[PDB]
Amino acid sequence: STGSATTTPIDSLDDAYITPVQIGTPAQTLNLDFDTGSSDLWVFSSETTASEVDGQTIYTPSKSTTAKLLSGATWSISYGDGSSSSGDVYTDTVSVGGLTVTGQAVESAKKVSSSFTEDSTIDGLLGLAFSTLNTVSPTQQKTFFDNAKASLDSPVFTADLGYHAPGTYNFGFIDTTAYTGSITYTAVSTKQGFWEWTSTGYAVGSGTFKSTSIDGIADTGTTLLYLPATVVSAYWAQVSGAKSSSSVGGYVFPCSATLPSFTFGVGSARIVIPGDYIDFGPISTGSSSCFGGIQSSAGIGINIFGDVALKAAFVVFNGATTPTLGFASK
Repeated sequence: STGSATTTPIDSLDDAYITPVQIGTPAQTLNLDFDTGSSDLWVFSSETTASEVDGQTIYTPSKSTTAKLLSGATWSISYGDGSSSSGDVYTDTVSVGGLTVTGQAVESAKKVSSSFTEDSTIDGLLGLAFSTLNTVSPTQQKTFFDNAKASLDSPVFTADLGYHAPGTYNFGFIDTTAYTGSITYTAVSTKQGFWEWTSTGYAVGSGTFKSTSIDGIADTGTTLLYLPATVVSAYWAQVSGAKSSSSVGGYVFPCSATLPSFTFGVGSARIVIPGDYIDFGPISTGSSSCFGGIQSSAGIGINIFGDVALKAAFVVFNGATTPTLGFASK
């Protein structure tokens, strides 16, 4: 089997991407944030505290003839941005782009933090990291990809995120028309539960490539590119007027600037992020100070290849017995 679904930016900045997902019988379609940095599929639901729902579409398990309460199971998750959610668990039929999994754990939110309530475009998350990170207790549950893997033509999914445009998540096949050149594969460590890999270095603009190992995660659920402070300083030093602002929470730059590109290494290959991808617009409406798309990881504990980086490539999440990542230009 295979699946193929279009993923669409939630706003004009590509702050996140939503992908339609069919849950239950008859289908209830929710727009979920596919997140290769976490491992829970959770949804706004008929059980979510009413004051914490503001425009989202909700899953109502009582209207699904295939929903079954997973007795005793609870979940609770906190994300790197400080947001959180928690609730109980059903199993139900879940389909993505024509690919169907029966008995998928669907985590029903009883509580969500303010940032989820405030984002009416995201109806939940669909985690695609390794199932060892799933938060369901007392019986940990498998991700949608883990459950579908055995049925897929090939044990892979791909992320092809667009810049200011829709893109695609494919399951079970590699669309050879979706990228240019060849795909370069690189080793993955699953020891932290992430799609964790080591980039071979970077360049700023037309500058020379610096060979240096940068361990980080491929995370479709993080908007920006978070790298060591040395790398980020070298980037922003090439932008007149750019500075790190403690009051804003990162590097800002004059909105009048033209940003240089940023290149990262995948083995001997190179992925180029155009400068425009690094512009996240005014810090507040009408401001001439703009927020940068490359930020320091120094306060995180891990480097994060988020959407800013991933949308410059066609990315293969290879879930073979020994997982690997593949990157191609496009």
